[PDB]
Amino acid sequence: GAMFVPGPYHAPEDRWLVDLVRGHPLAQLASNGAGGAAPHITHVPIIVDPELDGPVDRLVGITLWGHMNRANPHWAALGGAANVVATFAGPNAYVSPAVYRTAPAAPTWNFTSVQVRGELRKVESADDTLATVRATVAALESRFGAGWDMTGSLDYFRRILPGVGAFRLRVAEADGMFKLSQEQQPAIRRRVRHSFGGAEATRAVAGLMDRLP
Amino acid sequence: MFVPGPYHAPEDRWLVDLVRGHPLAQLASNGAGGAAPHITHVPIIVDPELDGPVDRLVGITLWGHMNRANPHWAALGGAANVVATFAGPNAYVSPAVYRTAPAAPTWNFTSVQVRGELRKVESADDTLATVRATVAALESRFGAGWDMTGSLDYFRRILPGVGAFRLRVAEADGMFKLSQEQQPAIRRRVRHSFGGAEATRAVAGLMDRLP
Ligand code: HEM
Ligand code: HEM
Ligand SMILES: N[C@@H](CCCNO)C(=O)O
Repeated sequence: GAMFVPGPYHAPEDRWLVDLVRGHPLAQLASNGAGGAAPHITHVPIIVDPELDGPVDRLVGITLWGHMNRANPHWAALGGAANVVATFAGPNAYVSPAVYRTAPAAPTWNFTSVQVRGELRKVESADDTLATVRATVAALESRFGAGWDMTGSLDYFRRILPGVGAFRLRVAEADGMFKLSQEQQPAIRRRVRHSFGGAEATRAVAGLMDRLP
Repeated sequence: MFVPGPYHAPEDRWLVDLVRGHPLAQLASNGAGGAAPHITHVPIIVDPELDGPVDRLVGITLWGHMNRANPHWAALGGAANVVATFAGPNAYVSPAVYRTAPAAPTWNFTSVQVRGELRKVESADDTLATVRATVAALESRFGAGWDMTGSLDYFRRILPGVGAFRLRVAEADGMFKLSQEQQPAIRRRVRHSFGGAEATRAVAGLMDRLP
């Protein structure tokens, strides 16, 4: 694959990858830099095709929707059909060997990531640009927000729309890192799960550890 | 890295503070033949031999490692121009918090992007120096007083799989997107709403520290 994920760190099910994309829509969008420059990286909001009905169990084959600032050089750098990766970063925590209570050991960092790759297609119609930002509000306000109603701002969205660079990303490949102590003996994995259960900052990691088979 | 004027850190030390607080970077390099970039989550620290306040990232060497069997290691080759992105506290901003109209939602977030040449460490001594300073820095900040002494032999036994590296920072940019574009009373309402739950207090924390 285009992402290195050791055997024990594969998600139980394809659905875990879709879940992380929905949970952490603020992706890092990467494309090659010009003439041996470092990749361009932009934090961009990205959602699953809102027109999708049926349960979404796999990212491969679906289109993702996103936007960025047109004034961002990254926008002009993407040219035409640019091959890109968007990386989505889920729950994560430092793992002290103190938690293991074993010797010898080394520390690690438990973390979740999804990398999707395919060709970014820019949206140049204002109708499709407006669809992108309205679809994003509907998906993010419901999951992360405080019941705000976009209705009073629909004209405003249109009155500020030129700055938006909207895009579509057909997922050619999807890889998921779920690094959640699978490499450890079960009694040690229990100790990490129970440690992470004891603080809010680490509880989401404990929640994924608890759903592993 | 594109950073709008209002989202610049007040001081260079904020970029250093974010790197220190958020060491699991996304290391990116160019994909061969117009392919998408390679991306690896790697632990990166400030040069542990820097004694005295580290105020600026430009001019300084970052230490990291990854898996040698990771194909990203082979694709780096020697003298690759890389970006390492550190991601700090972040929270979705509901315009319900603004109590104004009209409005659009955003996402407050912190990133540091560093760029320069990645040099691969080959030296056994420099490779073991890298994972021990990584234990020293991260266990201090994130750990529970764990003593690596009893495990140094074990470090040495697994060391051959370590691909350790040095990143000379040529460029460092920091996004501190923290509602600075909003009027003062709105920034105040946002900071207040983030104050009252753990998921968001770290963002309220940085919004406090803005002048
Ligand atoms: C619903 C959640 C939303 C989030 C999380 C969000 C996030 C972002 C981010 C991170 C950028 C900067 C990308 C870059 O650096 O290149 C951006 C740019 C932009 N967004 Fe959105 N966005 C949202 C909704 C909207 C809506 C509803 C509008 C309405 C038109 C909008 C208009 C813009 C504009 C004009 C820009 C260009 C830069 C600027 O003028 O601020 N956004 N958005
Ligand atoms: C203290 C915190 C540490 C963290 C957060 C950490 C993190 C990581 C990560 C994320 C990778 C995978 C990179 C990739 O996917 O290519 C990795 C690989 C590796 N690290 Fe570390 N590391 C730490 C300390 C150490 C220590 C002390 C050793 C001792 C020798 C070590 C040995 C390795 C080895 C051998 C690999 C190759 C991957 C493997 O064998 O699974 N690490 N490390
Ligand atoms: N994967 C290692 C952990 C050491 C730090 N990172 O590799 C191991 O279990 O040997």
